[PDB]
Amino acid sequence: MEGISIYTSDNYTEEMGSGDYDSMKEPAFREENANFNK
Amino acid sequence: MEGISIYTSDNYTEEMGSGDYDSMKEPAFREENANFNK
Amino acid sequence: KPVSLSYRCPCRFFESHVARANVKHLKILNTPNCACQIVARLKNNNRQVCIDPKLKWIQEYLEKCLNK
Amino acid sequence: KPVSLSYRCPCRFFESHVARANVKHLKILNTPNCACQIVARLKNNNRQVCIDPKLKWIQEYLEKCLNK
Repeated sequence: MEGISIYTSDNYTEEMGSGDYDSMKEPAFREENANFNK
Repeated sequence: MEGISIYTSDNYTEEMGSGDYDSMKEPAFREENANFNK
Repeated sequence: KPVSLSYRCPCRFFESHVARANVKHLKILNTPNCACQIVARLKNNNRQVCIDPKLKWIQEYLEKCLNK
Repeated sequence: KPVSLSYRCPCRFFESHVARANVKHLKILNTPNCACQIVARLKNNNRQVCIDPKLKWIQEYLEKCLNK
């Protein structure tokens, strides 16, 4: 697991737009609905 | 998976590279060994 | 641009229920302050949303590029 | 400019041994004729390299970002 090892990243920019589509929730991990898409 | 469909990953303009360091292998899934640096 | 040392993230806020079918790509930056930060830009030419790395579609996305 | 879209993969080659400490971030796109497309920009302009989704640290990178 070296994928957690921090690399030097700063002075870079990405502009915050807006928290819009829910914007504060987290995983249900797997399938939420078996099959009721219709 | 929920996302099997492809998106339009087009409109991308960089300076495409080629084989550099290695460029042709496969994973070991996870770990080459569970952290054997010491 | 010389990358300096400070606990900051590109996006400080995350979008959540965005459409996986409406995004073109993801861009991931793991910065010391944030778990994992993903930035996605919508199709055609629309807004850019920064996504939570734990979104279900992201759960699908990462795991599928990994193992399937 | 109009959206003249085509079905293309950004990069054609992938790097399976790039230094995780030498890269700053990952750019991930799902391509039509390519499995998973990841490209990364190194610290300063050495060159930007295209990354192998099958790369060891990429495996660990994605895997951990799923929850940590």
